[PDB]
Amino acid sequence: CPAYSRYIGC
Amino acid sequence: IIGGEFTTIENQPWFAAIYRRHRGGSVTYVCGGSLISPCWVISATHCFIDYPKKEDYIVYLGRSRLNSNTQGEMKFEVENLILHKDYSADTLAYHNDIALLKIRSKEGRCAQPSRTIQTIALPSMYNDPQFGTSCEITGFGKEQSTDYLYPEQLKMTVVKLISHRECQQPHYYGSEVTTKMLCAADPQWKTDSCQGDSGGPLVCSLQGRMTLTGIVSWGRGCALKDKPGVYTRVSHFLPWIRSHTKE
Repeated sequence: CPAYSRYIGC
Repeated sequence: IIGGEFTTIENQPWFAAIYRRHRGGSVTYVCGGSLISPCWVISATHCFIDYPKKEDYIVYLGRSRLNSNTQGEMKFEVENLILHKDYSADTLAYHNDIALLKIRSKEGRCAQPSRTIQTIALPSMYNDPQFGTSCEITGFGKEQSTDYLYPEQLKMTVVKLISHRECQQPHYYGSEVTTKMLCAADPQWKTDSCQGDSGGPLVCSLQGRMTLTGIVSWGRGCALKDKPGVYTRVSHFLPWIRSHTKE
């Protein structure tokens, strides 16, 4: 999980 | 989607809603995607990297609401789940964030165009529109960075493509935006994609055609000054795509 993810999972 | 407007599937009929079923039987939303041919939906690899079994996924087309049914929607299984081999998640961003799903209904069909379901054209290889061009994004993502809930109704908004040079500025993203990515943001920083819009389409008019120019990948915050949404530059992946789509 990158700090700037826009993924629900993160 | 930060700012923008509530919409319905008819104004974005290529938009695919991707869900995952858990061990219990409980089903939750994963990411957006886009219908690029009747049997094929394109999305982002990071949506699936944690749980890569294709069996656990369901794709809806024709769907305007997150947790309820839309008249005209069609449900699909995933017959092939293709993650990009060079995918990687860095400290801040994702690389080669692109994925393909071959969809099959339990009755063996690919999607059938209707008032609420249409395909979106791919661009020509390496052909992207001018910086400052206005594009459309769509999704069930948060309406604010700080929210805990997701909207029940589909939304969309308009953003403008940003130059790489601008994008590579240190007060922007600096080095972390590469040529295989596109940036897009609001000129006043009021609208953006957000958490849960991931895998979704960036659609721009190119020549005269509405084309899939990006796939929602990453950004810091949402609608945050000097931090654009970042998207996978579709025009750079036509070989990767065509290899898998020809079956």
